[PDB]
Amino acid sequence: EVQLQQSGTVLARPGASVKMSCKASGYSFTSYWMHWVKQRPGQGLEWIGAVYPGNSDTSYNQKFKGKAKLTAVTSASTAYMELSSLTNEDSAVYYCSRSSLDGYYVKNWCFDVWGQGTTVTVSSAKTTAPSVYPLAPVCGDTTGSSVTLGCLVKGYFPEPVTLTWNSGSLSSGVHTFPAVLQSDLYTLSSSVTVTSSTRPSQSITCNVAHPASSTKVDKKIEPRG
Amino acid sequence: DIQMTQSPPYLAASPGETITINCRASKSIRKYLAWYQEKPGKTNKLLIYSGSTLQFGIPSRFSGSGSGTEFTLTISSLEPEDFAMYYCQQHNEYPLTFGAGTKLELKRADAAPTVSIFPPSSEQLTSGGASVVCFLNNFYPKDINVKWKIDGSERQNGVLNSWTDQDSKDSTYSMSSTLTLTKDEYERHNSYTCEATHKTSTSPIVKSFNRNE
Amino acid sequence: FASQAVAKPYFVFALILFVGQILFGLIMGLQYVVGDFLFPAIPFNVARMVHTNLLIVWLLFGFMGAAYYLVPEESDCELYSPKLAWILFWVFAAAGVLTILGYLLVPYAGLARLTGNELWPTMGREFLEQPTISKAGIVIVALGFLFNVGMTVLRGRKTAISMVLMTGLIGLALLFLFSFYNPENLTRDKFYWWWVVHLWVEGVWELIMGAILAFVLVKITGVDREVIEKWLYVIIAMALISGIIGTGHHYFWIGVPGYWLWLGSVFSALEPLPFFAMVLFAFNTINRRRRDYPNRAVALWAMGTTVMAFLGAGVWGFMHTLAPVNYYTHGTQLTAAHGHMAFYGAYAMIVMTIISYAMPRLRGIGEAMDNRSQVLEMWGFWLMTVAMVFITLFLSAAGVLQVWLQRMPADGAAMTFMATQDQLAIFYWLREGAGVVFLIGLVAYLLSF
Amino acid sequence: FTKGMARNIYFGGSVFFILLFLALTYHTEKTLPERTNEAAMSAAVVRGKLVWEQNNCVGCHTLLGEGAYFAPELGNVVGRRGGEEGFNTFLQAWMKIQPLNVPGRRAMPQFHLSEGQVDDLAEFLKWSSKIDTNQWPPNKEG
Ligand code: HEC
Ligand code: HEM
Ligand code: HEM
Ligand SMILES: CCCCCCCCCCS[C@@H]1O[C@H](CO)[C@@H](O[C@H]2O[C@H](CO)[C@@H](O)[C@H](O)[C@H]2O)[C@H](O)[C@H]1O
Ligand SMILES: CCCCCCCCCCS[C@@H]1O[C@H](CO)[C@@H](O[C@H]2O[C@H](CO)[C@@H](O)[C@H](O)[C@H]2O)[C@H](O)[C@H]1O
Ligand SMILES: [Ca+2]
Ligand SMILES: [Fe+3]
Repeated sequence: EVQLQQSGTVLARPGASVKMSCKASGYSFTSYWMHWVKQRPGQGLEWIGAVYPGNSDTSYNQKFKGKAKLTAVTSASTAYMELSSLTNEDSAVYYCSRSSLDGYYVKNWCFDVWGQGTTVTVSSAKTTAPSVYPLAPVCGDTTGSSVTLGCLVKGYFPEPVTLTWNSGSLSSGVHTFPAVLQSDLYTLSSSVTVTSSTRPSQSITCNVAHPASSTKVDKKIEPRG
Repeated sequence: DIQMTQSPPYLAASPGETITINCRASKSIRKYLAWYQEKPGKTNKLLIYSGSTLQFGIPSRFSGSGSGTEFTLTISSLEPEDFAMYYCQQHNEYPLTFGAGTKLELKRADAAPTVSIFPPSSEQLTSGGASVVCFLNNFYPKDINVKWKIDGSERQNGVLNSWTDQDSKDSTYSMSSTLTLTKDEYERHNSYTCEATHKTSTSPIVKSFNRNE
Repeated sequence: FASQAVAKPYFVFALILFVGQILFGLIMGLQYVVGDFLFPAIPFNVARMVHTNLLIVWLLFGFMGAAYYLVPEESDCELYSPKLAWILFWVFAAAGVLTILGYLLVPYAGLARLTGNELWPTMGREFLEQPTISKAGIVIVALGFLFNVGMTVLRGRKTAISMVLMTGLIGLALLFLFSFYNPENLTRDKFYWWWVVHLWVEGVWELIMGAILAFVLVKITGVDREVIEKWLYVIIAMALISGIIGTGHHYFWIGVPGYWLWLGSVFSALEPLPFFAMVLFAFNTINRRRRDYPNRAVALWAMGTTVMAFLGAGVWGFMHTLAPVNYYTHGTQLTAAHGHMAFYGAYAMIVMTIISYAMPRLRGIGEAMDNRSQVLEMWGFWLMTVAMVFITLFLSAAGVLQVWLQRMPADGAAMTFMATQDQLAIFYWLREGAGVVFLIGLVAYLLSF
Repeated sequence: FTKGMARNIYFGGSVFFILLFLALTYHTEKTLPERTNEAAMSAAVVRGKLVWEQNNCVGCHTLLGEGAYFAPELGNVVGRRGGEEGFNTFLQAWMKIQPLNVPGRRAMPQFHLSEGQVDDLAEFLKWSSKIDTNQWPPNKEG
């Protein structure tokens, strides 16, 4: 089976450099162009360049000549991309992918296997644990057949956070939203809808883990008074 | 460089139907146009190359055609696993370039958002900040408008929204809208209102509260 | 003798076909590096079957030419039938041009249907791509020709030269009969396929070459017929003692038992000996020429033939004939390098040698051509021959890199067929350029008439 | 050392080795059923051999390392293209999609084969791939 394994998320400061890898397996590594492609959120795929491991030749999009350096190491069947003098615009997912056709002269072709992508996040921010706030419904305003609760997670860096409700046993009727940047810090929220004879008679707790600062916090939702 | 333009950017459709999507190049790319499928949690999958050649193992319900400047992709009878993002890429010249995508979404019956508003928690207040959160959950279709009002006046600044993708279980969308104020500014006003406008009603869904009680 | 003139249409036709063969080589050589050249009009395999069938047909014509010229002279009488020589010439020439047209004008499978190949499937094997009817036509021509030359030997003076020629000629036509045998089992098919290709080119064709060389040395050298004929027997003895079990060097990997690994390698290790003997033969008996000869090109052609045959067949053959090496090199550009030099050095060269002796005196010009014509012939000899060494070296270098990239490393580390070929591009351009110098040489050779 | 001696050596040597060779050929013949797994040599494989022949695949490809050197070794292709289970399906797509039309690339023709013929082809190449070949080729690339 032809497979491409990419390295994990890297975080860097503006003006620094990062280097990521792509491990090929299941085919003749030296016989196929390995391409690299950039995807910024909501922005469309861009071809950075390619390396041909059978002779070390490389080819670069003119927009990336300054930015990217591509290499390959034959014995390990692994290709590398180094990105230098980093900027906010280099925050993206970066994919490697294999030409569907073997040989040197098929430089410009389509690709049949892609890696899963490596996230690069370029930021000046410092590692910061989130603040977690319980969201109880509006004071006394209890009426309908179901009740919605929430949990706000505010001011953390870097991604990600994992949020569960009652340690994961409460899982249906949950919406957890993608995080957004507020200045240099991330905020997200999650809602849970449950029937009204469930709460506040039964306990509902928001659990938030931030592996990057080794924090785990529980926030019980309490009716307002 | 050849620019590629895909239309439409979004297309809603149902299982069993046929759709066809478009790809345009800014100059001739002869017959060399490939297509990929993108799905969450999976690597990108080559579907078609050279305009109309099916990639090995791709079901015959996919086909494509075109040459020069204008190309299409057709799926003959949509299957549940076909709702996904689709990208085209020319493979005629250096540098390779890609269109930005058509997202094929699962159509379901229209549903009005369920709307809830949450005052700042007291824990947040003791620390200086005041975030008022509004959830708009399980609505269809995706177009929706949120308006904050403070004492009957429209507030634009300090508002952050975030939107889920189409739920792969009930096919709806959800959104949160958070208005972040200083505790001080929060305390200057009494009446906080979240209003959702959605095609399921000519009239807004309005949820609000008075800072007092 | 007057009926020796029938040799002429054969040599002329052979030279025309030789030109066609080169043009088609040049087409394939470009296809190697511009892979869609002339596609889909003349795909590579179509250009290839034309190149390789024109090689065999032109040599066959040369052989008949050679037999028509020397057999009357050996037998001390007129040829059995000048008019039969002429009917056969037209039938063979017409059948050859028709089948080439077949290949070029109708897609192969359509040609198969059309000639009713499914009744008796002989088509689509290497070197044997001709329709079954077209093969049948070639047998009938061979039978005609054998009767003609054979009747001449019967009523006539028997000599060892003529009798070794007739033996090779008969064995050639008999072995061709295996091309009607197309077993349903792949291994069995390959096994008997080599009874045509190998037992021709390292067997019965060696008798034909040696006998042509022997006759040319009798005529040019004035050395004693007796001593010449003794060596001729030594040479063909070594050819068959080495070469019959030597067929086993084609039996390494086709699916027959591993004893062939031993038998094939040990006996084929000796197949250089008769080419080496032919070199000692021609050098020694030209050094001892009791007389001088007006045509100094024939002598060059004769020494040239034996050296190139020894390089192409003996040296390049030996290089890959041992199983532990052949394991890596089988079906590689190294094979094509050996095949070119061996076919050219032994067989194209001996045909041009007999032509060089016989042409002036078939045209009734004398023993030799004038001095301007003789420098051209020599120029064409050196151009063709040097080009062919370069063709061989370039393909050998390509073969070495191919084996290094594709064949020696393990799975994962070995390069794929198509990627390797791109790495070989440079050697292929050079081969193509060498191929151009060769055609120029062939033009120079032809303008010497 | 005479002409006569040389001629007798030529005679004796040819006859002896001619007889040795036929003896070896007889023996080899008896081993083929096992080496080639002839039990499996089905009607499908034998029709596949005809397809191979009629379209002159060998005019561009090698099989067990014999034929032309323009295109890959097809004796073990089944190992580079989906194996036992998926090779027939691969071959159907492969024959349909030709020529690939990559500029400057070695091109393979469209043969307009029926699906029966391509399936016979696949069985033939699958079966070929299993001949005891004394471990030839060196690796999966042929
Ligand atoms: C030359 C005009 C060819 C003829 C006749 C046949 N094939 Fe071929 N084939 C050819 C080339 C140049 C290539 C490489 C294609 C590429 O772009 O990579 C091929 C390839 C194949 C393959 C795939 C081999 C691999 O290792 O992946 C197969 C299975 C194949 N060809 C089969 C095949 C058959 C069955 C043929 C006779 C009907 C045949 N080919 C003829 C060139 C040519
Ligand atoms: C004039 C005599 C010969 C001619 C015309 C000749 C020609 C050829 C040709 C054309 C091929 C490729 C055949 C094919 O298509 O598979 C070939 C293969 C080969 N020849 Fe010869 N040859 C001759 C003499 C010899 C000699 C004397 C030897 C031994 C020293 C030899 C050893 C080989 C071997 C081992 C192969 C197999 C290569 C492989 O497995 O790829 N040849 N020869
Ligand atoms: C311009 C000169 C030549 C060119 C460019 C040329 C090219 C070629 C090519 C490209 C092939 C096919 C190899 C393949 O299957 O991939 C071939 C086959 C062949 N040619 Fe030539 N050729 C030329 C001259 C000659 C001459 C003079 C001879 C007489 C020896 C010759 C004999 C052969 C033989 C015997 C084969 C089949 C070889 C094999 O199957 O192993 N060619 N030629
Ligand atoms: C004058 C010398 C004459 C020797 C005649 C007898 C030769 C028998 C030797 C075996 S022939 C052939 O050689 C191969 C090794 O070269 C042997 O390959 C071995 O190793 C390979 C990689 O190194 C590996 O791919 C094979 O699977 C492994 O079997 C091969 O089996 C053998 O048949
Ligand atoms: C003019 C002559 C043309 C050049 C061709 C001659 C080359 C033949 C001699 C082959 S030496 C042979 O090389 C083989 C490949 O390196 C080697 O195979 C080995 O290592 C392999 C990994 O590379 C692996 O398959 C096996 O573990 C092992 O068998 C082997 O060491 C060596 O005998
Ligand atoms: Ca061959
Ligand atoms: Fe041989």
